[PDB]
Amino acid sequence: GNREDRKAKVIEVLNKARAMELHAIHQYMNQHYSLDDMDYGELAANMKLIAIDEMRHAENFAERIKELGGEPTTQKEGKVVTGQAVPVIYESDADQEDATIEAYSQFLKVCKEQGDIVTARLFERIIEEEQAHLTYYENIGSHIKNLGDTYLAKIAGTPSSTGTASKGFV
Amino acid sequence: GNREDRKAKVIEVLNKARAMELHAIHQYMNQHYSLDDMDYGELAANMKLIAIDEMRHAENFAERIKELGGEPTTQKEGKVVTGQAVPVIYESDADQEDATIEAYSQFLKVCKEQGDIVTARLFERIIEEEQAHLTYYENIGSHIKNLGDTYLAKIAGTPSSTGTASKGFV
Amino acid sequence: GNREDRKAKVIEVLNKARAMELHAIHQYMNQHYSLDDMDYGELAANMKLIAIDEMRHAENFAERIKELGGEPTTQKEGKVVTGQAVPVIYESDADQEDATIEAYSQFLKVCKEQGDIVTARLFERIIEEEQAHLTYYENIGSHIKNLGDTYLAKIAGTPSSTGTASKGFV
Amino acid sequence: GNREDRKAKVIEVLNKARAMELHAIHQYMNQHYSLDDMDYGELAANMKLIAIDEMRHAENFAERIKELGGEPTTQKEGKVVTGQAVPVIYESDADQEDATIEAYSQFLKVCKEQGDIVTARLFERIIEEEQAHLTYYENIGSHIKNLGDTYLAKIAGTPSSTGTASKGFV
Amino acid sequence: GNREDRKAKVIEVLNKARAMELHAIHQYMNQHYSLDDMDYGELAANMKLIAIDEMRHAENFAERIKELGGEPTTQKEGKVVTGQAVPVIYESDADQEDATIEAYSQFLKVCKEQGDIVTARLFERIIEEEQAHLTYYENIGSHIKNLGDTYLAKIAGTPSSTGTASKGFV
Amino acid sequence: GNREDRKAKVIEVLNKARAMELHAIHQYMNQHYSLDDMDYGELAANMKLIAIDEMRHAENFAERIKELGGEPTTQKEGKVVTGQAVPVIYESDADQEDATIEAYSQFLKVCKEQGDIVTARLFERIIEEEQAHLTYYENIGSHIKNLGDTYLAKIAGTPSSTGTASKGFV
Ligand code: FEC
Ligand code: FEC
Ligand code: FEC
Ligand SMILES: [Fe+3]
Ligand SMILES: [Fe+3]
Ligand SMILES: [Fe+3]
Ligand SMILES: [Fe+3]
Ligand SMILES: [Fe+3]
Ligand SMILES: [Fe+3]
Repeated sequence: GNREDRKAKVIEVLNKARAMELHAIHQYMNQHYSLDDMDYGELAANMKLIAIDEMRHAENFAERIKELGGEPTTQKEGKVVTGQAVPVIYESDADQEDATIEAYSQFLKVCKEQGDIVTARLFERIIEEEQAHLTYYENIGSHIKNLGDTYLAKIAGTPSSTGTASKGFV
Repeated sequence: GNREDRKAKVIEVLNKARAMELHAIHQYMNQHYSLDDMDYGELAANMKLIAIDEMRHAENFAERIKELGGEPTTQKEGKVVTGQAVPVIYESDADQEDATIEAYSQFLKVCKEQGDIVTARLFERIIEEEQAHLTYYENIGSHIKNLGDTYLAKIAGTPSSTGTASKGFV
Repeated sequence: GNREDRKAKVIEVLNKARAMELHAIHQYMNQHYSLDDMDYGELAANMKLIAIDEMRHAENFAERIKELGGEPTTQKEGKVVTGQAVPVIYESDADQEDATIEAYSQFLKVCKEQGDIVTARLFERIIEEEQAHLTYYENIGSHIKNLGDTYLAKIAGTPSSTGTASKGFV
Repeated sequence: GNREDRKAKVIEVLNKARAMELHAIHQYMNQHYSLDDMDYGELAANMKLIAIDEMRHAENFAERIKELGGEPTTQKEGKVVTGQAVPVIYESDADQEDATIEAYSQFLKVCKEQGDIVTARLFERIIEEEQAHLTYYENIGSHIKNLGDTYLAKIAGTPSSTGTASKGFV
Repeated sequence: GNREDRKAKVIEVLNKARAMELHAIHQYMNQHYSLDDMDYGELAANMKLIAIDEMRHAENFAERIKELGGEPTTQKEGKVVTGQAVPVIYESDADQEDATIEAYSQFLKVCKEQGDIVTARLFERIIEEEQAHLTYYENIGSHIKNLGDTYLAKIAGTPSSTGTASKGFV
Repeated sequence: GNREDRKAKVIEVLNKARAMELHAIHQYMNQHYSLDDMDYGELAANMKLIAIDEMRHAENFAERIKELGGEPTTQKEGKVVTGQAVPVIYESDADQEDATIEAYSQFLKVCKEQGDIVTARLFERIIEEEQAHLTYYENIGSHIKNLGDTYLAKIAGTPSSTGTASKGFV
């Protein structure tokens, strides 16, 4: 394809990935609100920190799309599942991070095929972070399934802070 | 009304307010990508910083909804408009902050009528921030209208940094 | 109503609120002695710390009553229940904080109707603290119900210190 | 008496003393509110600091009672006198601290007779503090009676702070 | 009412409140010149410091009026009374702070009825400061009435400094 | 004239000057509110700092009048002009500072003629500050008239802080 076709194909998968990140942000923050509500502080905090990673992803995809002359999507991909119990949160999140790694690997190939090394490197870096999220999710789901209440007793009442408050406008 | 009644009614205006915040996060960040693309750094920076204020809003609303036994919504209210020109960006955002304020004040009244001092207090606080945001967009909107390209020449190539990067999981 | 009228009516709800705080100080400290006796240190510590918040409440109420020309009551409202078991302690206290909040909100309305913005403000502030207290007791109540003895095993033998001792006269 | 009878007799006088302390706390704080209201800062502050000493007493008696297998009273002993003038505050407080020392000395003897050295040492220590309160009260009542207005002119407008605010829950 | 309507009505009570603050600045400073002339330093100092609080009030009101599209008034409400004797100074100022509070509370109600949460919040804040001022003047008024010249003898020749001088242009 | 006549003539021009300063304070603060509203921060800030200089003047005149046995006026001299545009603010302020220097020089002569060296030195010092204000005003009015929008583009969005907040009573 010519210069314009190669950017358009790339912009396509970038918006595809962006949509997945927009879903993850809403999905992982939804669970954080429950975890926090359940007073599982350490779980609540790390869930929020992973959501903020996905925020950075959505932000990085957007910027790349702009460099390519495209418009970054505002629609999330899929529906958000609410009211999940602690066990189901980690099983579903693990499944999602695995699916996302899978999808992103396929987008990375499209980038290579359109001869776009900068976008490909973006996907490589963000895939490595996705892997770290997947490991985390798998570990927690394991301790929950294999140890139940004894494990959660240690999480009960733990601190949920994610640090100093977000530098905002006001 | 009864207990469950009062709570339900307040959860409802909180979810409306929250849906409004979800929209503003996406609307504002879309403009930030544009402003960052045009290389108006300081404009891009402040836009992003107000979006992060709106994210905190959404969060505070979701936390109060959880306290009332409700489910925090995940759907934004309204459509995000893309491709806006710089002057339209500040004319639309002023209108939105003003509409939001008008709305929140209506929600606030419902909280007083439903006997919920804690939620009304949250609305009062967030409305003053919204006022800080409205003042900001009117001012910029104002400089662009009176000074046009002379003002922009001053913003062109300014730093776009919002400070240290996102404290996340990785 | 007239001046003396408005003041009298507000002094009245303040003395009711204050009597409610006197009860809670005694009720909560009684449970603290129990919790400290069973050697659930962290539970005993936080219980005592909330009682001290209730003491500050009583104080603030008495100071406002004095400002209005009234006499701060010295009688608690209701009877202190002793011998409660750990789960009853957190089920009863949640109910009390919730009832208190319901009450204070009623008192607040009287202050607005009597044109007393300063007293209404004091009620607003103390109601948010009461909400912090209600959230606390529901959480603990929640951990005990879901996790039972596994949770307690984690609290057994923890420090009971509330920090430095009482700054006093001697 | 046997082991149980000796603890019960001790618990009796301990609850007796506790009831006196619960009265003193309400009585001395009542006067503090007046002193503060009268803008006699140094008098107001020291009255509050002595009330907090009595709080510690009520707390120490309670803990000892628990160690003995008893239930710490929640009822104060006697009625609280309100609206006393500056002179009458110090004359009555002196009389009360003297009566309390007298009573406590008699409880101490009961402790010795029940062969309870730990409770006896508690009373000895708390009696020494009561003496310090009595001296203070006597001194102020003396300066008031012997010097009146000139003495109080120096107290007018003095600071009433008792230090940094009480470590609480919120 | 409509937009322009709600704003106009609030601008009106703000300009009344502001005119009241302009009066108090002049009234209070006039007394400060007197008190400074009689060499009651501490009295002169605090009077000036409350006037500066009233200046901040006028400022905050003018800033909110500007936010509503209005013009901040420049005329004080009422006449400044000169030559007052020390006791009249504190009897009149107590009455004024009390009248002001009564007024502001009325203005506040108008803001609620006009749906203006930000202006009502400003009134709420300034009314608590006015209460701090009212408490001050009653206390001093009180010391002068109970203690007369003995109190003044204590103030005579005290420092009149309000701290570092006015950060200005030169 | 005799001792009393010389103080009275001096007090006359001192109240005359004081009245001018009371006008300047209201006039310069009025413009500050507009400049701030226009988001011309550096202009807004310096206008406020010059108003505070005029406050010090009004304060110094008052104190001198008191030393002379007089009563310091509470009436401003003239009417305040509102709603001026940026250009007209600086042209009028320049004219006012020039007129004030002119008037004050004439009052200074009256002081010399009444043989009052202390009041004369006051006028000399305050005249030197007036000169600094006049220079400032002239410079800004020059840049506005000669360079317009390009100059103001640099002022747009600048900080308006005048430093740490005014040491007040509360
Ligand atoms: C809460 C919450 C939501 C709502 C989720 C929900 O469903 O409730 C929420 C929603 C979003 C959404 C959409 C986006 C995506 C924007 C877009 O691309 O359209 C989105 C995007 C971002 N957020 Fe976000 N958020 N958010 C925080 C909280 C929330 N945020 C906190 C706190 C921080 C503070 C981070 C820090 O200071 O380090 C924070 C930071 C960011 C950054 C900045 C990252 C960086 O510069 O490195 C970006 C970009
Ligand atoms: C105010 C007020 C009242 C109500 C009196 C009234 O009649 O208005 C008031 C009432 C009580 C009453 C009952 C008790 C007795 C509890 C019981 O044994 O049932 C009672 C008991 C305690 N108070 Fe209390 N209070 N109180 C403070 C203020 C007030 N307090 C402030 C402030 C501090 C802060 C002290 C500090 O941080 O150093 C503080 C601390 C304590 C401690 C902690 C001592 C320690 O650990 O060394 C105990 C125990
Ligand atoms: C705002 C505002 C107004 C209302 C104007 C308007 O028209 O809106 C306003 C009005 C007045 C008026 C009359 C006077 C004259 C009093 C008289 O002589 O009757 C008047 C007088 C004074 N002000 Fe004033 N003000 N004002 C501030 C703000 C405002 N002030 C801020 C802020 C500071 C803080 C200064 C600092 O901390 O360094 C401050 C300080 C002073 C000092 C203290 C100077 C010194 O001790 O060196 C004097 C005297
Ligand atoms: Fe991820
Ligand atoms: Fe906003
Ligand atoms: Fe509470
Ligand atoms: Fe004592
Ligand atoms: Fe005041
Ligand atoms: Fe000047």
